Amino acid sequence: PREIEVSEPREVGITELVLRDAHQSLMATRMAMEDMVGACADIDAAGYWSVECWGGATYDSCIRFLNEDPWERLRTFRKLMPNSRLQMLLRGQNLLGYRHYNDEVVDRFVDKSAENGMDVFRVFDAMNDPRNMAHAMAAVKKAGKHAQGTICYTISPVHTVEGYVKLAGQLLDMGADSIALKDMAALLKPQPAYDIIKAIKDTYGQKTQINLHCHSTTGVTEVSLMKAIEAGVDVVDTAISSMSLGPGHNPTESVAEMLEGTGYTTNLDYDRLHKIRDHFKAIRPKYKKFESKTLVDTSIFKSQIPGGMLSNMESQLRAQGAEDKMDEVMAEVPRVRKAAGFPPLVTPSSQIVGTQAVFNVMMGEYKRMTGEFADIMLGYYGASPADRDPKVVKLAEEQSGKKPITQRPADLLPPEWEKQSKEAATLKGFNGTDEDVLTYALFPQVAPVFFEHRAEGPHSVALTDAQLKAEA
Amino acid sequence: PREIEVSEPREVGITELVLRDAHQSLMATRMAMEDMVGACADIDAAGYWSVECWGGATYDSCIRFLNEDPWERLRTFRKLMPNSRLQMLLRGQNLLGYRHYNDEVVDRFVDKSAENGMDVFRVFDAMNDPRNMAHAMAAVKKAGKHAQGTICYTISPVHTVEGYVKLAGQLLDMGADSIALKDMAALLKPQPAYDIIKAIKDTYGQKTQINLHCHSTTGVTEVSLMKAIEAGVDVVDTAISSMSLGPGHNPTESVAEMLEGTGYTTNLDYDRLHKIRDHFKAIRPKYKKFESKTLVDTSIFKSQIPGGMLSNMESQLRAQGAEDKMDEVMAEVPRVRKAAGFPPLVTPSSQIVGTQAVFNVMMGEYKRMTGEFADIMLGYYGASPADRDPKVVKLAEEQSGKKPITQRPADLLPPEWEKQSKEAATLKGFNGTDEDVLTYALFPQVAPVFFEHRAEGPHSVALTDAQLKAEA
Ligand SMILES: O=C([O-])CC(=O)C(=O)O
Ligand SMILES: O=C([O-])CC(=O)C(=O)O
Ligand SMILES: [Co+2]
Ligand SMILES: [Co+2]
Repeated sequence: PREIEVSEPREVGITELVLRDAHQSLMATRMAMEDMVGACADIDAAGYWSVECWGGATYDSCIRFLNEDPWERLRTFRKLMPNSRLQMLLRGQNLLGYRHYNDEVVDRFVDKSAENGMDVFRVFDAMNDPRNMAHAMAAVKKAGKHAQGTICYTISPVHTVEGYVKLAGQLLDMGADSIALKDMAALLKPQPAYDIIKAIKDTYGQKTQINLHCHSTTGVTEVSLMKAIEAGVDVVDTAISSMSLGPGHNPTESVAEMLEGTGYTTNLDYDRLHKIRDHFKAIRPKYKKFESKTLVDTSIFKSQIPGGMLSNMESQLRAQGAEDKMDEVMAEVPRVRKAAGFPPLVTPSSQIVGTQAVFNVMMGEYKRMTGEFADIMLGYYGASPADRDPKVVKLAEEQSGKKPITQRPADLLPPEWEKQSKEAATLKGFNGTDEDVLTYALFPQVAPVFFEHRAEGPHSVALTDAQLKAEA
Repeated sequence: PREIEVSEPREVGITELVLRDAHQSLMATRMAMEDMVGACADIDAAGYWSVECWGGATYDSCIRFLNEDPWERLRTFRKLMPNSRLQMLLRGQNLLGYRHYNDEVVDRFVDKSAENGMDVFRVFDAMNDPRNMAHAMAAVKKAGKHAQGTICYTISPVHTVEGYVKLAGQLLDMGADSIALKDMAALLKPQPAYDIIKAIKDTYGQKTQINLHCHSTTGVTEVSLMKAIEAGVDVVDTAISSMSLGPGHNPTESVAEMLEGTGYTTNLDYDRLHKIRDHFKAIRPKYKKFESKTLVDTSIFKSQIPGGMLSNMESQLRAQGAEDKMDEVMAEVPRVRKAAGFPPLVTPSSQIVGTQAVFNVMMGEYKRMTGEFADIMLGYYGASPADRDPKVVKLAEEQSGKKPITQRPADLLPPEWEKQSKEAATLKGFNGTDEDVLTYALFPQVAPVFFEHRAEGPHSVALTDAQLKAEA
């Protein structure tokens, strides 16, 4: 009489990702604001637990490609979806930028984000070092908003159910209002989803709120959602059907429909979901120039290498003739990752390990380390899940003259707001707001250009209706 | 302490659909034989329970568009995959044709199919009338092959778990070597999958072999596969990852990977699966002119109308100006189906009900019934799941002068082989084989043209490598 224990019948919450992660994963975050607003009213009345609509790569995209002010995008969504819990993805001490910042910047950014309407802050760190998440978290609590501590899921010799339960505890210990299990690479299998979700519930209590974010890259995560729901998961993330699958996510409608008769239910307005879906089915074709060309890829389960990392390393060897050695790089990546203490292979970690793998294949084993890689071995990105190869660490120290550190990298950073402020105020177009100063601090190289063109209004790099017909 | 009982740890069998249903669902059965053979050796060594590679719409496609002889395709697959159980889809008394045939034709077709290498015959009837399946089944047993009785899954007021358990019993009663639950529209939800699968096991025994065939049209069937496996399902059908999803099926690799740690396992050679996958990833782009443009559609759960039926009805109103009334037709379909005794909405049933719905919207309620629709109401397609509206039946009788029948439609059919033989032998190109006579009997209108051009060899209607680059 073999049996599985499942959570008591209950309503499961849904977080819609169409406005942020979905298009970031499917069309390089190129989705224009004018192609989104027409769906806000319906999304707002759909019945979602939260609506992910800011953060992640959208800040960069807004200013770099769309000549759009992120803060204006945030203000508009807040206005167009007044009844909803807006959600964002924030990479801890890196905020939405390229480097860790002094705490005062984190304070400023979070504060201005809450001030403009952000309700739920999913804070995460690419290395999974809770220290890098600690200040952002506190900042979110101070603004009286929902702080969601993030655990980046991954598979490696050092990652275990126990290790994740511990990390969860650390997150709760720093005031997490909830825990997000983030599986960007779709590495979370069904059984593991059930065990981890249950392990955390059994350990910290049923009251412990867990939100599961799984991409559908590998094709197995929708089954993992079911198992997570049986393990008692509180909220799962999805993407409206016309903007789903591939490197994207599981379909909202599908996740809602698959529960009928299980005892579990979602409570989303199906007719509203249908409008949201059609809205995007009409719009999506315009972005064909940015679609990925693969729907299902399970290779990562064996290679441990994500595609977005795979193609990139290829473009390096290809644009360097040694495109044949792609098999030697494939074998080198694991070794480099291990040397780095097995960090989750997500941006930036992924790029760093990828590029470094290429070097060891060509110029020889760590004969020359990038500055970024050296910074990882030396601790400037924080602590790794496992201890790093002391030998490779030493080399790094001998190739950069930098001294190893083991404490939160932000502890060494000096106040910078005043400096950033003065510098931003010298740029043509600057409007005086901290918002603008933050844009400059997060993107020194783009802020100037953006500030000068912003008055032109946001644009779109998607095909026009004209262009669509003119092709077909 | 809520709990679910799951089957004992065990190996689950997999049936690969890439060679038949996958391309029929994703690229209108246009897949050229030369684009397939290069994958046979690997598919043969993959470890699948069976390989669906013939039947369904491939016969028609081979002779109508590819100038290819189906029997030659069957002989080649048999040769290229000597170690595998080949499988086919056969629509009962209709064989792979357009009408029910006299038993002697069924005998001839099945016999020649086994003779040329077919091992597993999935026999099914669009109305789910076991009588229409009875003779084909027996014929398969006589050839000493595996007879798989099919239950076309659907949702309707008359379809219940009990109703399916009964149908299963009828299938076993006529010698079924196994039962196939076929969900062409991806209507099978997780709970129902578990209940039905278990209901049949609990009722006829664990020894009862059940094979589940779910399309991924609605996005919920991979979760249903898991539940079916927990309910004890023996074999599930999948499509190699590069030829999956959409109106197609769940990914083979994904289904294999999602089981890790559950106690269940598949035993497929992952490296072989990888070659099969790459083989088709390279080839698939050439068929872009035949792809569907939707990946996930849950609308059918509310409308009860499949897309392939939906678009067709639209092309009727569109090519007739009354494209506005598409909402009136949408409401009429349910009514017509009910009148017909709720048959599963799969070909031919779907087309018949669709077209008839259009008429009632225009010319008025059954003011004019098609001959096909009249035949359904009158019983010439067999028995319906539920009793048909006696009023609509009467009308049919008064608009066709045909008398209602309730017995197996084939009971009225006269011997025809001799007739078909003589007629086929008058065509230029005819080679004398029963195989050819069968081609003529199944496709009177095409056989002549095919026989005349066959010597040219099979062709492809897919883009060429040249054409691909010349576009991109
Ligand atoms: O999928 C995620 O949540 C991770 C993400 O977008 C990012 O790295 O910016
Ligand atoms: O999916 C199925 O098995 C049904 C099918 O192909 C057909 O109607 O020819
Ligand atoms: Co994501
Ligand atoms: Co099918």
